[PDB]
Amino acid sequence: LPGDFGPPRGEPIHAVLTSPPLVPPPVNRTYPAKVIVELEVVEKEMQISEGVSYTFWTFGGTVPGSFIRVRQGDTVEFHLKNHPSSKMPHNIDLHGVTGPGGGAASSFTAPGHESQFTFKALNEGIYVYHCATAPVGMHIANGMYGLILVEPPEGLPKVDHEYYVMQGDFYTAGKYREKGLQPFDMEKAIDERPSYVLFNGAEGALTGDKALHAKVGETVRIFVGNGGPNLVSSFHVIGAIFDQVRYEGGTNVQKNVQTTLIPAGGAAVVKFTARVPGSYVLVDHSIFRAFNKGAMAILKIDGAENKLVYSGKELDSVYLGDRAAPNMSAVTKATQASVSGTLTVQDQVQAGRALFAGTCSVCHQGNGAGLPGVFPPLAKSDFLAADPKRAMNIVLHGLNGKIKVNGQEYDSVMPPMTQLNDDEVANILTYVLNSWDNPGGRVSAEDVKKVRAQP
Amino acid sequence: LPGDFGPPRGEPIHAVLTSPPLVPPPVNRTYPAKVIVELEVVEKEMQISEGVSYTFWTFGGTVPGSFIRVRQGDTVEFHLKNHPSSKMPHNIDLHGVTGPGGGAASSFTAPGHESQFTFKALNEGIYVYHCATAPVGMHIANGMYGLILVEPPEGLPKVDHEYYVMQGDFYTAGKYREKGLQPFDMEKAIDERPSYVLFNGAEGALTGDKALHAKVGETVRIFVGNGGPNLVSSFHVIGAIFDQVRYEGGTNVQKNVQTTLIPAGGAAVVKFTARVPGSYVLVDHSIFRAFNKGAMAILKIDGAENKLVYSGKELDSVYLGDRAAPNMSAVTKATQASVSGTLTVQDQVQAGRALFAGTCSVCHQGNGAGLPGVFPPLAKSDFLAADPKRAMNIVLHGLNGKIKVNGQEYDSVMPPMTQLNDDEVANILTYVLNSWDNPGGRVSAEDVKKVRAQP
Amino acid sequence: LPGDFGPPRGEPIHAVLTSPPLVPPPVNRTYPAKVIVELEVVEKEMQISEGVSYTFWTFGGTVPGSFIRVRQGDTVEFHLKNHPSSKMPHNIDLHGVTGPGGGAASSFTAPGHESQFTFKALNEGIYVYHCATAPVGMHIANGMYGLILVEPPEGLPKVDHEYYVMQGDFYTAGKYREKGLQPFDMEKAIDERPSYVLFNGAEGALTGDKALHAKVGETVRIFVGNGGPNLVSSFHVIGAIFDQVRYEGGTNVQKNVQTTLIPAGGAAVVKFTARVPGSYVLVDHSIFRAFNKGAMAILKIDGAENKLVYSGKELDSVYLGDRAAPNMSAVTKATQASVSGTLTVQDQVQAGRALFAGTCSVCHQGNGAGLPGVFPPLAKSDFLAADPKRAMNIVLHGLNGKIKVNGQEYDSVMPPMTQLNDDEVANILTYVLNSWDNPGGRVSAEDVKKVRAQP
Ligand code: HEC
Ligand code: HEC
Ligand code: HEC
Ligand SMILES: [Cu+2]
Ligand SMILES: [Cu+2]
Ligand SMILES: [Cu+2]
Repeated sequence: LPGDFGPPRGEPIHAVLTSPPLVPPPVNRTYPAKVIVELEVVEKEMQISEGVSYTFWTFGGTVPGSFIRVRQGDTVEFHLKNHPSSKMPHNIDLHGVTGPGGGAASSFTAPGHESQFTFKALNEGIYVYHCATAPVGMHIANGMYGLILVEPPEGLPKVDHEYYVMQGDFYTAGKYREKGLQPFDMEKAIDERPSYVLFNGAEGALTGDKALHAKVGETVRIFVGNGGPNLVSSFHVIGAIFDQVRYEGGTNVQKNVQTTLIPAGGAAVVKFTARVPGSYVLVDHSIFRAFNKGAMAILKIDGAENKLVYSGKELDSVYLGDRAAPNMSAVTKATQASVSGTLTVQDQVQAGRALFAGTCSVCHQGNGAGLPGVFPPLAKSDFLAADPKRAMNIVLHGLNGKIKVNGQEYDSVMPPMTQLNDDEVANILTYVLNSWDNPGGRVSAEDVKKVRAQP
Repeated sequence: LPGDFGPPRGEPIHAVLTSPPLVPPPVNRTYPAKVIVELEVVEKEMQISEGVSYTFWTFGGTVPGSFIRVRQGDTVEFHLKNHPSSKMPHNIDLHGVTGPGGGAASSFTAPGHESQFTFKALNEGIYVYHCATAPVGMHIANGMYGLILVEPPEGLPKVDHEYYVMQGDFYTAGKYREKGLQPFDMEKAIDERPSYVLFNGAEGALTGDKALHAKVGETVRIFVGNGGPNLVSSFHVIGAIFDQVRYEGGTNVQKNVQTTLIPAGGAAVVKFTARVPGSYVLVDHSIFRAFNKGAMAILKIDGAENKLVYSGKELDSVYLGDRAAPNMSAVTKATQASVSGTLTVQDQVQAGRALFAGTCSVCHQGNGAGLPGVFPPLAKSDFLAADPKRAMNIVLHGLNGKIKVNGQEYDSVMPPMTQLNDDEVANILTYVLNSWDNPGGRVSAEDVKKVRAQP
Repeated sequence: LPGDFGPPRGEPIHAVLTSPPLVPPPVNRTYPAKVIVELEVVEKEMQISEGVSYTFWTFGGTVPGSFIRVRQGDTVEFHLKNHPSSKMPHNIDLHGVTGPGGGAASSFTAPGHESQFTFKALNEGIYVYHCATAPVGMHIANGMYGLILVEPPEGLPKVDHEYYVMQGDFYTAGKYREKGLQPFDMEKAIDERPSYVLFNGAEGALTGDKALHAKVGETVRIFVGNGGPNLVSSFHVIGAIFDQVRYEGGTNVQKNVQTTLIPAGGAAVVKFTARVPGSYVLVDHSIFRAFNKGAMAILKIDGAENKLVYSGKELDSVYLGDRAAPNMSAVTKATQASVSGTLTVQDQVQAGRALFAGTCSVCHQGNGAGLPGVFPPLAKSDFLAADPKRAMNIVLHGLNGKIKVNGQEYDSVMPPMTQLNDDEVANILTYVLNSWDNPGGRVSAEDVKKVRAQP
């Protein structure tokens, strides 16, 4: 058979698995081994977005699952354990396995049990693994996917950094950024209408202070999976080009491309060389996914500028929106305080500050000053202070026509922003009221609910 | 011109067309010929799923249409006939034809008529053909697509088996598995929301006793089309790898890939080598299509196990669900009996048995025993017998919280299964009631309709 | 760095930009230059379809934006100006730029202002540029995308024609062909449900008298972009094959393919050789886009027939529908007349004539004669004249069963055509009434609204 280098030699190796976005070290090995893999399924609530909880089903406690790294020709003894707290049974299908179900039948595992099967890794490449338990779509949509790398016998070329990034589409009963513990929504899933499309299982998993890092000059390899369940990723890097893209274990390698399609359940290895400092955005270039549903990740490059290659500034909230900042933890706090019944004005102000970036500042500015005659000010705005209910209606329904603000005429259009949730509108408005010599006070989510319901 | 090998020589050849999943034999020919192709359009009702009828519009009585096999450089005389029973006019656009419409204008054919045009096959490759009659989307969605192979002059490499598989997306007024003659739904089609996504024009067309077959060691070529009309297939083989994938007549060939995107109206040739016995699943790896809408087909490999490559078991209902069995003909029977007004308890029991596999057995087991403390039993269940209306509500709406069943406490979650149709719920429950020393009786679809309608 | 050929030499060059579907001439240059690009954003209403207006946001007054053509190694000084009449701020992200945001942060530009940044063009290839201003999806969906070509240092191979074609998906509050100024619809956009999918920013932008042109024998290069924001194009040429397809600046080139996937925000260069005369259709082969939402463009080839390659006729309304004609300007006129309150019978007749092609003529014929016993006549139809309200209901709801028309029995099915708008139905019926010795008179959109509303 291809990839057959004999029986395993040396000692049995207990595989070291890593959580995203990190990868285990190169196998660095000239002989085939028996590799023992132990993976445990855990079902648990985590934050899919700030103040938004979801019950994930995970291989190893993360979405995506633990990264597994072996060598072509290895004999893999795969142990799957299903944690006693689990409610569902689970199993695994690994792409790149040669045999029925990729492991599915022999890895079937009830809560509190363990299963094992053995396989030879005949096929070199980067491969998706996922759960394979009826209803399969439900399991994958709850986060049951990861990557396994089968290295070529001589290993991969050395690089300065290796990272692990995995897209997934998610289906919540609530709309995007609607707070609370969100159930899985089977209707949306059957219709291929995700509420969130994410890298590494949460909004902002790889933005701000959780960005990936490298330096000018260094090479970076990214192992990129698409767990689906349903979407095909127009996978793209903003501001750069991939030196190489290779799908699965495929013999073809594409070079110098910026945009590449990754099928549902597909995987690729991309190589990137850092040339100038700043933030490079990994996105699904089906744009509403990247900018309205959470499908963005940051590779942040540090080092000397090169004005002869690029004279411009680092990314900011104009493009990246509220993810230009280090985090939006103020939103989490304000949500937790709402639940507990201890929500203060300052909680709301801090949450609104986080949310105002991009969403409002793109026209009104970060300091609320506007641009005279073009964008009216929110700083010390007579128009705002004059009527706070009207301000709620402007955010929800937009505004057009001639207005006067601080003694100057505006005649333009503010688009409606109806997708904002009640709490986001309330927090943003509360931030504005308490900034820039505005009169203070607060707007509550419940005030916004009433205005939204009014015909 | 390219692919020009002179005028046709020898005798005129009447092309031998085959129905899916089979392919005509290699042309096996060193000279260009005049090839006469006769294809007849037939409009007819067939089963798109068990007890679910659809009026298909077909090239040659099948979906996909008859496979056409010629040699590059051949002069093809194409005859299209539209059966007198047809209500619509039809025509053909063949990909790989050099000329306006791929044949569309000259092949326009009213019911009871015949058309012909001639073309030279300049372009080697595997190509989609489809109907090209306004409204074009309606025709293609009713099943009017197939494949034509233009062999290279020396022919393709010899293999042990050649098969013909074609994906399509379908748009019914009813939901998935909703019984009866289902009309075409233009709204769903415009929205790209298929109710079914199928290989070879029906659920289970290529599963169970209709699987494709080969033996360990043999090579298999599959001609894979995507008729659409709308979907792009993340085409994938579970448990194996494609040695080669080649799109259309393209010069590039990809090797050792498991997952490949096939555009709407695209076609590929995949090669597969059987290495270990068992069932290999062809799927659209946009998962809800493969596991909720019918997009799965089986290549079943027979021969000696090889425990050094793979130690595990054959696929079963955990992964494949109700398609692990040879067929679900009991469902067809129970549906026909409902229509006729002769539905017996045993009809329902047999239909429910077919439907219980995967759908319920994944947690409750095939024998209904459950797993003590984890999954409650349906076998001899006091809880079930205690209240059959409640059992209907559990299937539709799920169940959580503490319960007692046969003197043991359970505290878990059964997800709702609201996508099940009234008859499926009724048949499944009737099967359960009449198995495992349960008290018998029956649930009717109409009982389930009332429970579903209750607020 | 790669693509570094030294500092700019010679004189500064002011880049010549072209509107679609044309391309600037080859740079024809052996040395790196400083190239100055000046692009102005204009927001304006244009016809997205006949009698249907949309407020586009454009780079240079067109959708797609002005084509930019430079050489690898050039130093580009990019000036973006935002026209004083603009309501929104805008910026640019150019694919192929090496640096954060592809230009986004430094090109941020308020109405009435100008920005500039400089970059070196290190990466050869065809690249999308688009606006990058929060909310990014809204800007791109309003038409803010184009192509930039970075030529290899030796330039591209000479061809006879070079054209510029760009797909986009659009989201209107109204349905397809619903008349009036249509607002942008954020809900449809988030859901990836376009109302229109177009080449070059309008239905018929490249059909009829606006087709692209070449002659038998000539080679044609097309620069093909997919601006999205959301859709992946199954990009296909009907009746031909691409000699070459190359994505972005990629080293891989595919040859002899007819169907190719272009990611959202991707771009390709296709080469085509004209072999026989007639109309070749560029489509997104997700069929409902091409035939129900406007995703078709025509390359019309003139020259001698070659009956040995293809014996058939030129494309007509059977396949192309109402776009087989030179234009549908009568529809624009009738819509303008409705708005002004001067709509005459002849306005309606001419608009209905344009709309009847394909939509009705495929079965009833262009002369309304039908086919005796198979398709009943609309020419001098007693059945039509007998009841005009019934005729309205037939178009909206279809017709089946036995009928008699001009003394002959028909027993067939006319499908419903409910997606037709009130004005289209009214105009079509008014055309029929006033043709072929029918009794004349007229149907108004308001008559059709009442019939449509009746239960
Ligand atoms: C894309 C531009 C844009 C965005 C984004 C935007 N605005 Fe505005 N906003 C405007 C314009 C323009 C007006 C004035 C409209 C007119 O002339 O009729 C306006 C008016 C207003 C007003 C009333 C006038 C004033 O200055 O007091 C308020 C309050 C306001 N915006 C708040 C917000 C808030 C809060 C956000 C975000 C949640 C936001 N806007 C987002 C452009 C924008
Ligand atoms: C994924 C797991 C799973 C699937 C699939 C599933 N069940 Fe259950 N089912 C359970 C669990 C767990 C409970 C107990 C819930 C609790 O503890 O509150 C349950 C409870 C029930 C009960 C009530 C308790 C009993 O044992 O009598 C019935 C009846 C039942 N299921 C029938 C079905 C039927 C019929 C199907 C399929 C149509 C099905 N279930 C599918 C997990 C499942
Ligand atoms: C795909 C076929 C097809 C298309 C498209 C179609 N028709 Fe028909 N039409 C028919 C058939 C068949 C009947 C007769 C149905 C029957 O036998 O019950 C019919 C019947 C009618 C009738 C009533 C009988 C008569 O001859 O007067 C009218 C009026 C009519 N069509 C108008 C139209 C108009 C207007 C259009 C387009 C807007 C249209 N049809 C599109 C096939 C078609
Ligand atoms: Cu699972
Ligand atoms: Cu047809
Ligand atoms: Cu813009």
